[PDB]
Amino acid sequence: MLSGLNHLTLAVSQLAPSVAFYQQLLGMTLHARWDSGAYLSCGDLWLCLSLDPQRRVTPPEESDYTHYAFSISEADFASFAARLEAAGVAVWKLNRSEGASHYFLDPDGHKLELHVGSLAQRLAACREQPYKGMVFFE
Amino acid sequence: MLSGLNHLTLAVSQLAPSVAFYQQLLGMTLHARWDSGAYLSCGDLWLCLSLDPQRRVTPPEESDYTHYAFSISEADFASFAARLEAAGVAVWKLNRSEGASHYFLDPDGHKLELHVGSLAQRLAACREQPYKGMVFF
Ligand SMILES: O=C(N/N=C/c1cccs1)C1CC1
Ligand SMILES: O=C(N/N=C/c1cccs1)C1CC1
Ligand SMILES: [Mn+2]
Ligand SMILES: [Mn+2]
Repeated sequence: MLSGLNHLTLAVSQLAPSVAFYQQLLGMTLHARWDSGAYLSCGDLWLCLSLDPQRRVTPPEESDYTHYAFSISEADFASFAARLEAAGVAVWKLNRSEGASHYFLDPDGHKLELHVGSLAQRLAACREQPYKGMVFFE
Repeated sequence: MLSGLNHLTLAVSQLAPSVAFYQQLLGMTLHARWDSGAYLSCGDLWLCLSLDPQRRVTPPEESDYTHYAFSISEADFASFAARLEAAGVAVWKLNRSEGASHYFLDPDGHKLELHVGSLAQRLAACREQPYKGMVFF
């Protein structure tokens, strides 16, 4: 039986800018680095950066909607978004759903998000206003 | 301050086969589905499958090493991997370069993994068998 997300691995084209982004800009803890990657943590998340010459710096119009959202409190959201803005980090989408969300790109174009709110919160909102074709499972 | 992964969203080309994969084959919990997506959980993980006309069914030699690993116990690992194999699930990697792992593909070619062990355990294993040039902080 699967018990959760064990780790997220992102392929990166250049290790040093990716470490700078995740450790210094985003505040994740760097536990180890080697010639072709790094291990960080973000709360319970184990993140691996893997240096990969196949990684392309990918514009957001060229990738699909697959994306990775990090948790932040409502109280901290606006100042963290402003930090990303000051750093010139590109936005790939505006928020139109429930709960605060800031949609930003990593140095290789990985699609990231800051989001406030849980799955339970989303399901409660959806129960009140279901999406087209929505059905729930108890 | 960031505190972990809020959710993983995977773009999918065909919603129903993807839901079936994650719910029926991988055993994740399906909470809701709608015309353009589904919400599942795997322990505390919130997984969203999002129907996306832009998603390509992608062979593993065409995509980079980005991948998503799910936790499984030592006792369950081998029989779960063998069941995925017997069900015809495609693979993408054989060499266990990061401990006890099984590397497999979802219907759209998303790179998945079964892994036994935490980050702390991986760091301890690496102190004995480090990756080339490894430094620990
Ligand atoms: O809300 C979350 N997970 N929820 C998991 C669930 C498992 C079973 C029901 S809800 C993540 C913090 C964002
Ligand atoms: O699962 C079912 N219904 N669930 C309804 C729910 C409404 C709101 C949350 S669950 C039916 C037996 C097939
Ligand atoms: Mn999202
Ligand atoms: Mn892995």
